[PDB]
Amino acid sequence: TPFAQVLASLRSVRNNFTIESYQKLAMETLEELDWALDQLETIQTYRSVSEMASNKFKRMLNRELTHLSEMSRCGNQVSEYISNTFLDTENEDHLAKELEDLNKWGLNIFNVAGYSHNRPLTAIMYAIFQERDLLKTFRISSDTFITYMMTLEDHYHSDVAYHNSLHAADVAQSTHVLLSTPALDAVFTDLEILAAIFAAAIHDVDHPGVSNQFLINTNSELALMYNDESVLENHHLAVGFKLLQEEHADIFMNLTKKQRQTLRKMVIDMVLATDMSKHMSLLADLKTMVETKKVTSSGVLLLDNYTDRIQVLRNMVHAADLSNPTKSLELYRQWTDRIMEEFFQQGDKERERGMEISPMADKHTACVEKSQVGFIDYIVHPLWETWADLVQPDAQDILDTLEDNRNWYQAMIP
Amino acid sequence: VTPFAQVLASLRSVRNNFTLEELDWALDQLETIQTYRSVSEMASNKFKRMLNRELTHLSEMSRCGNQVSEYISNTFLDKSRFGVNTENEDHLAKELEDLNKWGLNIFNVAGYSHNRPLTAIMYAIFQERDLLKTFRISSDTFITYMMTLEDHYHSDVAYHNSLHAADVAQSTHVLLSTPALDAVFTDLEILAAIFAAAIHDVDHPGVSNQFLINTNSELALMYNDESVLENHHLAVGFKLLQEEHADIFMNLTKKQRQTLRKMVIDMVLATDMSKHMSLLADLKTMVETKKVTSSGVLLLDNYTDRIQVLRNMVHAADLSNPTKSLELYRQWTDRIMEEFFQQGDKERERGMEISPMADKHTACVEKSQVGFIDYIVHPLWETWADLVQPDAQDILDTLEDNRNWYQAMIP
Ligand SMILES: COc1ccc([C@@H]2CNC(=O)C2)cc1OC1CCCC1
Ligand SMILES: COc1ccc([C@@H]2CNC(=O)C2)cc1OC1CCCC1
Ligand SMILES: [Mg+2]
Ligand SMILES: [Mg+2]
Ligand SMILES: [Zn+2]
Ligand SMILES: [Zn+2]
Ligand SMILES: [Zn+2]
Repeated sequence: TPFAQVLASLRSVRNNFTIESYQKLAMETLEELDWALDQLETIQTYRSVSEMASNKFKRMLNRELTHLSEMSRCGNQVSEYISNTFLDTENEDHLAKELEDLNKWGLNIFNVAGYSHNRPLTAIMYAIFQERDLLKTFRISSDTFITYMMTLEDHYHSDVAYHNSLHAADVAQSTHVLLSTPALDAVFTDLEILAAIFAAAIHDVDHPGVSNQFLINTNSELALMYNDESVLENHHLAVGFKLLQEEHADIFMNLTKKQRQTLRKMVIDMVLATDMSKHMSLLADLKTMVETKKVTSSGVLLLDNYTDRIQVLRNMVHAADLSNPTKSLELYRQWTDRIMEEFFQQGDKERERGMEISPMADKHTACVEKSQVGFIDYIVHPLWETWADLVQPDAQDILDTLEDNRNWYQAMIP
Repeated sequence: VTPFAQVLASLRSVRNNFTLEELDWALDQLETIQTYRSVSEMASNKFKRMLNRELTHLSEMSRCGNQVSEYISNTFLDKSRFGVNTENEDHLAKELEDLNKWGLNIFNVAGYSHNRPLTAIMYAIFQERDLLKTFRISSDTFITYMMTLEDHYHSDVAYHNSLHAADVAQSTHVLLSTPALDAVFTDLEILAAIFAAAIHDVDHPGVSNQFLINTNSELALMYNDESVLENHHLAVGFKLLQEEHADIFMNLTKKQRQTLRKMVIDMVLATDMSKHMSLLADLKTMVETKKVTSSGVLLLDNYTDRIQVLRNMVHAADLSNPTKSLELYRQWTDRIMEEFFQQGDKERERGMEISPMADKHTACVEKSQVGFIDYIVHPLWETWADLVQPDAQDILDTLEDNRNWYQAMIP
C-alpha cells in the first residue's frame, strides 16, 4: 500500500538524519521532523489510508487494461467490461417592491409569501431564473417552468412549521445571492448555477417535519427503504427529479444528454451535502480550500477542476441552508419560532409514540435563547467564518450581522 | 488550520533548512498519492473530536447545557425436517453432508428441494450453527421468512436467482468456519453475515446498476444512482421481516437488532462491484498489519477490523464461482453469460448500445473468464488466502487450475 511505504521512506530519513548556531538549527529541525512524523500517523483514519491504497490499485489496473484493450477485439471486450464494473392588483405591487431586493441578502421572504398567495418558492424561483436569464439560456418555456415550480411547491408540506416552501424559497434566494459574490465571477458555468439553484429549491421537498433520527427510530418506510442513511436527503432528491416526469414539467428537456447527466450528478452531490451529519466533512473541505486558495487579479477566486468547484458549491448550499442566524433579527427571530414549533410537533409525535422525548422537542423543557447561542457558537459561526475567509472581503457584513444576533440571543437568556 | 497542511507547513520548513533523496521521494509521494477525500477525512476527524470535547463540557453546565449539547451532538456529528417439502429427501440429505464443505453441489440441493435451495441451505446452516436456539427463532418464523425471501428471487433471471443466493450463503457459512478465524466473531456477527449473504441479491432484475441508471429506471431515480441494486436488495430483505410470522429478529434486544441492521447494511452495500478496489485495499492493509494469536487464530480487535473482514468475506463469497470445482464453475459461467445475453436483449429493445459481454456473437467466454480471474478473482482470493494462511490454499489451487483450463479453451 502507498502510506505504509511512504511512512517507511520518511522513517528511514529520521534514522539517517541523526547519522553552536548550527546546533540550534540542527536540534530545532530534528524535533520538528519528529513532530510531523507523529502528526502524520495520528491524524490518520481507516478510510484516509485506504483511499490512497484503493486509488493506487485503481490506477495500476487501468494501466494493465489500457494495454490489454490494444491486444485483440476480445482483450478490448474484457477491458471494457472490467473497467466499467470494478472501477468507479395591490399584492402584485408590494410583491414587486419586495422583489427589488432579490439580489440583496436582506430580502423579506415572509412578505414575498404574503404578496404571492403563499407561493414564495414559485415567486422567488421565477424571479431568480428571469434575473439570471436561465429560461432563455437553457430553452425553458415559462409554461413548463411554472408547471414544475408549482408541483414542486405543492409537495412542500403546508402543515410543517419550518421545512415548508418558505424555507426552500429562503435557501433558493440565499444561494442566488451567494452566487453573486464578486469573489466568484466567471468561476461557475451556467449549468453549475442552474444545478445550484435547482438543488436549493428541491433540497427539502416532501419534508415530513421530523428528523432522520426520528424516522430511523420509528422504523419508518422511508428509513427502511433508504437503509437509514441520509433518509430525507435521498427522499428530497427522489421527489425533485421524479416531479420532472409530470405533464409538461420537464425543465431540463432541452439540455443535451451530457448536460443532463452532469447536472443530475451535481444536484445529487449538493442535496446529499445538506445532511447535517455531513457538516464537519463540508467544513473540513472548505477550510482546506481557503488554505490553498489562489486568487486571480482584482480579487476573483481561481478554482480549477470540477472537484474544487463542487466543494465550494455544496458548501454554498449548506451555508445557505444555515443562513437564518446571519439574516436581520426581524427575519432570524421568525425562523427561530418556526424551527421550535416544528421541533415541538416532533416531540408531540414522540409523546404519543411513547418514545423518550428528543433533545429540544418538549415546549415544556425547551431553552431556545441559550440554544441559538450554542447553535451559532459551535456550528453557524465556524461555517460562516470559514466562508467569509474564502470570499474575503465580501460577506464581512453577513458575519457582523451574525455576531450581533448571537449577542442579542445571549442577552435574552433568563 | 487543517492537519495535512499543518504537517507540510513544518515538513517544508524542515527541507528548506536541512539543505535527502528518500525525503525528496516521499516529499513528492506524500502529495501525489494524496487524493481529494483522503486529505478531507484527516481534517473532518480533527473538527468532530474538537467539538465533542466542547459539548462534553457544556453538558456538565446546566440541564439546558445538556439539552443543547445532546441536540448538537446528535445533529452535526455522525453515528419440515429439512425446511423444504421433499419425497426425494434422502438424496437431499446426502448432498447436505457437504454443508461445511466448499465442494457442496448447490445444483443438486436445488434438484432435491423442488427448486428451493435457499430455504434448504439456510435451514441447514441455521441448524448446524444452532442459531435458531441461540437467537430464539421458532422454526415456523424461519421457514416463513425463508420462503418469502426465496419467492422474491426472480425465477426468470438466469444467474441472480435463489440458487446464486444459496451459493453465497453456503460459501459464507464455509468461510466463517476458517480455522484462522475461531473465537473472532460473535454469534450476532455470524447471524449478520449469513443473513447478509442470503438477502445480498433479493429481487435482482437481471440487469446492472449501470443499465438501470442509463434506462432512467424508477429504482435508479429513487436511489439517486448510487448502489441502486444493493440498496434495493437491503430494502426488500428488511421489509420482508414485516410479513405475518416472518420476523426472524423479533426475539433480539433493541441493541442486538440495531447492531445487526448496521452490519447487514454494511455488508450488502459492500457487494457493489464498484466498491471492489476499496474492499481489496482494506483487506491488503489488514494482511500487512495482521496479528495472530497462538496456534494460528487471527487477532481482530475493534469492530472496524472485524467488519472489514466480514464485508470482504461476503464479497469473496459472491466472487467464489471460479474457486469452485470446474463441474460447478462451468455451470456458473453459462448462467452468468445467459443473464448477460438477456441484459443485451433488453438493451436491443431499448435501442441502446449493446453492453460489452452482452452479445453471443461478440462474447469471448473463455478469454473473459481468464481476464476476470487474472484481474479481479485471483488478486482478491490471493489476498484473502494470505490473511487466513495456510487455510484457503485449496481454494487458490482450484482457482489457479480453472484459470489454466479456461486459458486452454481460448480458440
Ligand atoms: C433558527 O434556528 C434554526 C434554523 C435552522 C436549523 C436547522 C434545521 N434543523 C436543524 O437541525 C438545523 C436549526 C435551527 O436552530 C436549532 C438550534 C436548536 C433548535 C434548532
Ligand atoms: C462465472 O463468471 C462470473 C460469475 C460471476 C460474476 C459476477 C456477477 N456479475 C458480475 O459482473 C461479477 C461474473 C462472472 O464473469 C464475468 C467475466 C465474464 C463475464 C462476467
Ligand atoms: Mg435538507
Ligand atoms: Mg449485489
Ligand atoms: Zn433545509
Ligand atoms: Zn403463521
Ligand atoms: Zn451476488
